[PDB]
Amino acid sequence: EEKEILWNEAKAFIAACYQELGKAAEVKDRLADIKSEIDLTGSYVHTKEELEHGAKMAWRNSNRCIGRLFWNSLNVIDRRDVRTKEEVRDALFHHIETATNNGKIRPTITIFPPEEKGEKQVEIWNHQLIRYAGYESDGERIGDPASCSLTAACEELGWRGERTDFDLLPLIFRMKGDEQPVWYELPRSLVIEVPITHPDIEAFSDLELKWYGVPIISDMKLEVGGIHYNAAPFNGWYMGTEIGARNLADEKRYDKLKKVASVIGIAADYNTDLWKDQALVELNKAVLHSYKKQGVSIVDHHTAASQFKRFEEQAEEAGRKLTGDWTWLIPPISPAATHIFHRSYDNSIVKPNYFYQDKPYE
Amino acid sequence: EEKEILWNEAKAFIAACYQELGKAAEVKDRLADIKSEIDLTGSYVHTKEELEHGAKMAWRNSNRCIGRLFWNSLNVIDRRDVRTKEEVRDALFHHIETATNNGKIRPTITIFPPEEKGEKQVEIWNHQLIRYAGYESDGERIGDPASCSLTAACEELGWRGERTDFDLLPLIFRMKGDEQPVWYELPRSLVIEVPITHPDIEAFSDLELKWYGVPIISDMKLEVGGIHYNAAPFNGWYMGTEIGARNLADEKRYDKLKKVASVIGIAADYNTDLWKDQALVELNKAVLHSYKKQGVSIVDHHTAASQFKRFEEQAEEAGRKLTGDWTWLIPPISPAATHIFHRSYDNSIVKPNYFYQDKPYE
Ligand code: HEM
Ligand code: HEM
Ligand SMILES: N=C(Nc1cccc(COC[C@@H]2C[C@H](OCc3cccc(NC(=N)c4cccs4)c3)CN2)c1)c1cccs1
Ligand SMILES: N=C(Nc1cccc(COC[C@@H]2C[C@H](OCc3cccc(NC(=N)c4cccs4)c3)CN2)c1)c1cccs1
Ligand SMILES: C[C@H](O)[C@H](O)[C@H]1CNc2nc(N)[nH]c(=O)c2N1
Ligand SMILES: C[C@H](O)[C@H](O)[C@H]1CNc2nc(N)[nH]c(=O)c2N1
Ligand SMILES: [Cl-]
Ligand SMILES: [Cl-]
Repeated sequence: EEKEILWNEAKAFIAACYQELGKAAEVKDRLADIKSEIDLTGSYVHTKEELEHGAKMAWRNSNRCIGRLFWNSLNVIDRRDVRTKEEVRDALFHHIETATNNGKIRPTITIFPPEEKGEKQVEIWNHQLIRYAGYESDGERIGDPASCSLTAACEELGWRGERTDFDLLPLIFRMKGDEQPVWYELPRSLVIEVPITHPDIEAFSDLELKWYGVPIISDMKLEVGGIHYNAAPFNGWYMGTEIGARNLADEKRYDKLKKVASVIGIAADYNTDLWKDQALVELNKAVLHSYKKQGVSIVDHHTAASQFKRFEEQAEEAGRKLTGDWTWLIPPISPAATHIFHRSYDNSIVKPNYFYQDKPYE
Repeated sequence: EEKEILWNEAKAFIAACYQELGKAAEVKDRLADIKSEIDLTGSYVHTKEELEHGAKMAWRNSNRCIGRLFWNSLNVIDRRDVRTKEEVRDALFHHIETATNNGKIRPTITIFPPEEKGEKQVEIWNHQLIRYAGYESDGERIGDPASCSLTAACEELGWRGERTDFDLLPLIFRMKGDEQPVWYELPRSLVIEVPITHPDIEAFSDLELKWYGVPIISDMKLEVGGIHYNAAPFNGWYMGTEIGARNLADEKRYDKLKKVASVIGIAADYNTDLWKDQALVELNKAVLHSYKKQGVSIVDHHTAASQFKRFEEQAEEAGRKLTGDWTWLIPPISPAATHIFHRSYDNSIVKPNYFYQDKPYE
């Protein structure tokens, strides 16, 4: 079954991919080569063109992603050649620097060797390459609560955080053949961060909030024609609400709304005052203003939705079915002000795609 | 099949209902009576206790309703005795007055005779008993665009609106046996309306916005143990966002956000300014403030969600499965600030329940 699952996926992927690249005539021979290779080796190797286009199709099929208009401009870095942890580390450093691009963020994915027989060659522990640590002890909470378990795992391995609210977690990954992951401190010169200020409320800086410029998801498996790239970190730029309405606002994250209410000079006493809503809007305004002021790429939820509308129109024009997850596409600030809220989406899963996988710790 | 569908529903309803009312011992005899009656007459008649509890269970099972905590306090008016249009009209007038209760709104349902063989005894045309007319002609738009088709149907029948933006539609319904519905102008003394002002922005009154106090849904079918009450208008009080974030804000409704932006003194030029979001919050603040100031019942979305949490806890304690429609339960303003956004709901349909039915015009 396992080898048969592989061939079926390979057949479906190669037809669709070559069809899109105008290479339909080459499908027959390529499929022949692939079948022999699966018979001989138990797997097959993608061409660079297949791998690149596979990564792009996977983004295009990501139901939960509002940013999909730009799927075809994904920058694909092929690192299937990596064999050592120094090579992994340096490829990750390189991804951070080239994706960041001095603030003009380039959507990028770095693809490491795929799983062999469900056996990982490189097992990444970080949820994102750049992420803040989190600590909870004796009632005391510091940093990002969502990082508590990885943070504890890093410290078990000899790392120590400074216990500010914004400690950068080190990169941490394990190589096939090692019992323990290794970790490396992020060079601060690689990491752009944005202090959060407000366009007209001077006191807002008293909160001393910041966030990192580039979100680089490093814990998802990219699947392309039956090949499982468990290690394939990718980035885009942020939609403002991810930071203002969730990372900084959620009670189980940085939980800043009451503090926001205070500095913008409103009472946080009555539900009917909609103080949480007002705080959310001002904090979200501050986040967009701060990123733009620093020349770091970001998109507001209105502009992102307008772009997504164009993505929908583009799918229809190309004769491709559109899939989407309504519950994730709607922004968490004023969702009914976007077209998304007022229509429905087929949440069917199409491959290539990005998938969750179990974490290697806990 | 039709008669068999009826008996199966009746059996399931009577068991559950009597079980809830501690009347389990009486199920056997009641079921016997019902079966004879279905055999003799092709239907059966609910007792007042069944009818009342059925209407309450139906509210409790309404997946899309955030207000369900108070299901058991529904005030049920039994008007199965109605035979004339004067009786219908007067029952509807009475419902408006007793539900409104000088502003201390009482959740109420008035239940008219049920369908016989899919044949309606009373066919209500209004979507709500109190609702504003809408007009579109020669590019000119007046009133509520969502009322355009019923408004045109009323005017075909000799009604004429004044063409303000807030014309009250007349009650309009048809009796079994008549080819044409009748219509009656709402007595203005029955209708509470709330002018929309803002707690600290004096200029907000320049917009001259208002809304009616009591939403009375008059176009849904109540189904209880296989009996179809197509005409059974019900009301609660408003959640503020229904008015501030949708009725007054949607582009295809009153579309007031740009005008709101102007009176609150902000530019409506840049998506990144989140002017729509800020306008939404201030308009929603104004709506809550205005209702409270006038002593008309209303709930904000934070308080409603907290109540809904208690409803969830209550279902669990009672050993009842909870059903819900996540996409409707989340409020359209700051949904991620409520617990609802962060969990999921089983959207299974349980009866008794309220259902859509085709409109009798167009
Ligand atoms: C170019 C700018 C992009 C923007 C503004 C954007 C925006 C978003 C947002 C707001 C989410 C929801 C995340 C959350 O609520 O936590 C999301 C989800 C997602 N995006 Fe994008 N995205 C972009 C680029 C990309 C790229 C380059 C990829 C991969 C090649 C990608 C794949 C995904 C996936 C897989 C998810 C779902 C993650 C999950 O299920 O947990 N996106 N995107
Ligand atoms: C007591 C105060 C109540 C509040 C605050 C409340 C709140 C709400 C809200 C906000 C909605 C969504 C409506 C929309 O977006 O257009 C809703 C839907 C609904 N409510 Fe309630 N509700 C209340 C009482 C009731 C009562 C008394 C009933 C019937 C006995 C009821 C049955 C429903 C139904 C059937 C829907 C769904 C309508 C549809 O599918 O279109 N609710 N409720
Ligand atoms: N357990 C792990 N990670 C982990 C640890 C703690 C918490 C979480 C929560 O993650 C699950 C969901 C997944 C989701 O993650 C954040 C996310 C996902 C996708 C896009 C974006 N935002 C962007 N603008 C972009 C980023 C990249 C391109 S665009 C953010 C929220 N939350 C995961 C694993 C490590 C290794 C394997 S699994
Ligand atoms: N076509 C008809 N009506 C009609 C006409 C124009 C537009 C619409 C749109 O209606 C569909 C959905 C249905 C939904 O209606 C508004 C609504 C439904 C339920 C609760 C509330 N809000 C409340 N707080 C409460 C009211 C009562 C108790 S709590 C509001 C929105 N929109 C219907 C019909 C007339 C007769 C039979 S069908
Ligand atoms: C339970 C619910 O499905 C869950 O909280 C989802 C809702 N929609 C979301 N949408 C986005 N974009 N991001 C999220 O983390 C979530 N959380
Ligand atoms: C298409 C989408 O399902 C639709 O616009 C829904 C979304 N959720 C909603 N939720 C509520 N409460 N009311 C609505 O009218 C809608 N509209
Ligand atoms: Cl994030
Ligand atoms: Cl309404």
